[PDB]
Amino acid sequence: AGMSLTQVSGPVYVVEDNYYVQENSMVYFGAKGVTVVGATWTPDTARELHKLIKRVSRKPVLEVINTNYHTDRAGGNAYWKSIGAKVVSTRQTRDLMKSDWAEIVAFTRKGLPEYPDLPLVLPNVVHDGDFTLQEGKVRAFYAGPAHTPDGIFVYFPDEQVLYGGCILKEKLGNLSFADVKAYPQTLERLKAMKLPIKTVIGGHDSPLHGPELIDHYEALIKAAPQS
Ligand SMILES: [Zn+2]
Repeated sequence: AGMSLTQVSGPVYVVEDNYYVQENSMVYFGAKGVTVVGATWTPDTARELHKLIKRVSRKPVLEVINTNYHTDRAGGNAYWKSIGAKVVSTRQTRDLMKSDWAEIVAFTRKGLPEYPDLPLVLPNVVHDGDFTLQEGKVRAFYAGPAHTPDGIFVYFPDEQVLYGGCILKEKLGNLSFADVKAYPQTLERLKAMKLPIKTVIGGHDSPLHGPELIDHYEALIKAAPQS
C-alpha cells in the first residue's frame, strides 16, 4: 500500500509512508483522542493517514507533532490544521520553520521534482522545553543537535518505544543539514538517560528495530566525512 498503519504495542502504531522517500511516523490512540507524531510528507499524505486512522478510531485527532522543521515531518500541516488538530513543536523548530521552510522545500524539490511547492504552515502550539501529551504517555524531548539543529525524540514509557524521526535510521544519508561532530554526542546524551527501550522506530528505511539501532547509526556517523 502507499501507506500502512500498524500496531507495534498497545495504543502505539507505526506509519510507513511510502510516498516520495519512505518516511515512518507514529500514531498514539488515546482515551480522548489521537496524537500523530510526524505530520507526513504532504497535505495529501496526511489525508491518507487520517483515512487509516478513521478505520481504527472515531476519536478526534487532537494534535500532530513536528519533530523537526523539514518537509517529511511538517509537510502535512495544512491538512491537520484544516481538521482542527493542533500542530505542536518546540520554539526552536517553529523559528527555524519560519526562516528556512522555503529553503527546505526547494531542497526537497531538487531530489523530488514531483513534490509540491507547499506554502508555510506553522505550529500553533509551541513549547520552550520538553513536553508531554496523553496524560504523560507521549514524552517529547531535546537532547542536542544531530540530523538538524532542532530534532526531538518522542518516548512512549508504557510500551518502551523510542522515536527519533529523522535522527535514527539504517543508512547514513547525505547529511546536508547535520552537525556531524555533535550527532554522536547527542546519541550518547540520549543513551545516558537510561530509558527502558524495547523498540526503536527508525524514521526512514524499515521502522522496526531494537535499541541497537542507536548504536548502529552512531557507528555510521562516527565514520562519516567531517566526523
Ligand atoms: Zn527525514
